[PDB]
Amino acid sequence: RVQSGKINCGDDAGWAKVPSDDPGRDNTRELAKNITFASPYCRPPVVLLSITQLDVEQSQNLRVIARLYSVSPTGFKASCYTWHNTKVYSMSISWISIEN
Amino acid sequence: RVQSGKINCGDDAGWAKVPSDDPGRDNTRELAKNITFASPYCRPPVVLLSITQLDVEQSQNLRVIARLYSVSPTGFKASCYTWHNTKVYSMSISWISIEN
Amino acid sequence: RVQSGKINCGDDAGWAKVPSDDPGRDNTRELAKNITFASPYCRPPVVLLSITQLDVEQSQNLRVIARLYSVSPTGFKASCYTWHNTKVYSMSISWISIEN
Amino acid sequence: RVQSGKINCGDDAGWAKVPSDDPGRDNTRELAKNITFASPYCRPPVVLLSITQLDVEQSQNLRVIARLYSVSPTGFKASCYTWHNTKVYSMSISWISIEN
Amino acid sequence: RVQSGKINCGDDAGWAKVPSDDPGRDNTRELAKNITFASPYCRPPVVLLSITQLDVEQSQNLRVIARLYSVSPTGFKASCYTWHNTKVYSMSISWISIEN
Amino acid sequence: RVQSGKINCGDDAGWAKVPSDDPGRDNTRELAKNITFASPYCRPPVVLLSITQLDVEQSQNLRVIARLYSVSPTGFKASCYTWHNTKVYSMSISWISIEN
Ligand SMILES: *[C@@H]1O[C@H](CO)[C@@H](O)[C@H](O)[C@H]1NC(C)=O
Ligand SMILES: *[C@@H]1O[C@H](CO)[C@@H](O)[C@H](O)[C@H]1NC(C)=O
Ligand SMILES: *[C@@H]1O[C@H](CO)[C@@H](O)[C@H](O)[C@H]1NC(C)=O
Ligand SMILES: *[C@@H]1O[C@H](CO)[C@@H](O)[C@H](O)[C@H]1NC(C)=O
Ligand SMILES: *[C@@H]1O[C@H](CO)[C@@H](O)[C@H](O)[C@H]1NC(C)=O
Ligand SMILES: *[C@@H]1O[C@H](CO)[C@@H](O)[C@H](O)[C@H]1NC(C)=O
Repeated sequence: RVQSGKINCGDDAGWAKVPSDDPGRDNTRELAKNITFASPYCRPPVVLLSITQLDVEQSQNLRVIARLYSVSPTGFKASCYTWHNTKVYSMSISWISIEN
Repeated sequence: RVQSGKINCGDDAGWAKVPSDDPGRDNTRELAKNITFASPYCRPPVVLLSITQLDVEQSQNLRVIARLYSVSPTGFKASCYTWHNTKVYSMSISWISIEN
Repeated sequence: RVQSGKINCGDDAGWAKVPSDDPGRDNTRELAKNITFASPYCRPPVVLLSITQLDVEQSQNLRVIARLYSVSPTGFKASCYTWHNTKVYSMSISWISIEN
Repeated sequence: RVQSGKINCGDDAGWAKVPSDDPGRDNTRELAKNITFASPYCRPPVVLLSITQLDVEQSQNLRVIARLYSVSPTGFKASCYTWHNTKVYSMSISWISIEN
Repeated sequence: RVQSGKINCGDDAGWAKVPSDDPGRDNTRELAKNITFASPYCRPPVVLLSITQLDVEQSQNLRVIARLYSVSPTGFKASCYTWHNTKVYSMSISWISIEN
Repeated sequence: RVQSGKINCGDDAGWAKVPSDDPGRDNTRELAKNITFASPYCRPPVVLLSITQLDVEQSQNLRVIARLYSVSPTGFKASCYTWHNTKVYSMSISWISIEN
């Protein structure tokens, strides 16, 4: 079974401030999302994330991650993640899931 | 059946101006492509797009999309998509296709 | 069989200078990596690369590739690839592999 | 996609006399059936036949075939086949179908 | 996931008498077995039964079934089934299971 | 990958006498065959045997096996197997093979 989707994170004004887990990064923000598979798997599927949209301010550095936290049989937690003085106007992450 | 490929869009001087479908975007351009599968599927495969190359002018904002329009059993329409005063010297999109 | 992973290339000070294979590019650098599949395939799997992290200096152009050189049944060679006066502080490439 | 089923041919009084295609066999009879897959394939599936029931007269020889004539993407023609003075009171053929 | 196996029912002296569920059959006996998959499925697999061994008394009729009662994700109930004055010295049933 | 086939053993006059491996059986004969897959597997496929043809003398007992000896990635050894005073005029074994 193979399922796909898209996560439009949008502007980072709507993102939440989260506490840094990398000592070299501060002001870490993130639009986290809990995606739920249409047809649940039984064993957690292999998931790939892909950044398919980007709108980032040119005066400051491009700092972006498409972070994949975890994958259960039922869904997964992933996020658009930026930090420092980066400004993200728009970030979308397409994803895919395959059983095994 | 799993098939893969790469779409080298190149410079955006060669891209076509297309009419905006987002009210907040103007001067929308796009290198659209109609990809045809080597071995045709019968049911449309799940397709994932991935931006694997980028060459973008630093003086203006990074505005890029890897837009996936549609997927038939026989192929798919996707594009490199930029807008406003963004300059893209180079954009390649790797893709993958899986039956179900 | 489906396998996944992540290649953290990091800062490009640690990358090697490699000779250009594109006449229009100079000062080409690259963090090449030889990934080996946990469970070896017998026929080379289809592999997709995806840039899931980016930290790039804003004063100079964003020049990055997620280059996929080759794929054997046993593994694959891929790299984070930049050139000219681009500065990459961070680049991670998530990948996926599927038999056929 | 994998589909299964069962073909209860029953008594051979209800079977049709068909013309022999083997010179050494006469009085060839056969309960032919045209099975149609619930979910049609696109490429013809590999089909296996299996005799899972038998009720045959002991005074004469056991002559039975589970003959698989053809396989389209949409279904298949198979039959319970006996000949000479064999008497079949009952013959069921379970089958399986797999894409490829 | 595909799993296989074999059910040696042996002599029908060791089989249990079970009550007939077909009005035209009496003295119905059966060696029922509850098979459990090594690697459990999550959705019940499609199962095919196949009689791969037979030792039957020639003075009386060949009456045998390879009956497939049910299939759960975890296993299945099947049996060697005979009736009337048939004598089975030996009956083995090979089986196969496939997810979907 | 799924492959199928048929093994027509024919008359048991052409079968070889082989030494018994069951103490209760004598005069054991067998038409052994070494089948080779058209498209070789890499891991040995799961193989199911099925008797789809039978022509057996009624005056003596039906003693038949569809014996599956071994399965390599490249093929398999199986046989039509009878013993004692059983006479087999005809025995065909259909088979199927699936990767995993
Ligand atoms: C989904 O995400 C939210 C937000 O972080 C979290 O609180 C919740 O526990 C997640 N769901 C699961 C399955 O844990
Ligand atoms: C492929 O793309 C072109 C350009 O947009 C379009 O005109 C054509 O209709 C497309 N093909 C299909 C299958 O519609
Ligand atoms: C893996 O990468 C290294 C570095 O480029 C290379 O020398 C080596 O030959 C590669 N391994 C294989 C399988 O060729
Ligand atoms: C199905 O079987 C019948 C009976 O032999 C035959 O006439 C018919 O043509 C078959 N259908 C197809 C698909 O040809
Ligand atoms: C397995 O078979 C036995 C014997 O008929 C039966 O009692 C038991 O309930 C079966 N197990 C399941 C899963 O029901
Ligand atoms: C195939 O069968 C023959 C006859 O028994 C045997 O001699 C031969 O060794 C077999 N081939 C393999 C792969 O061992």
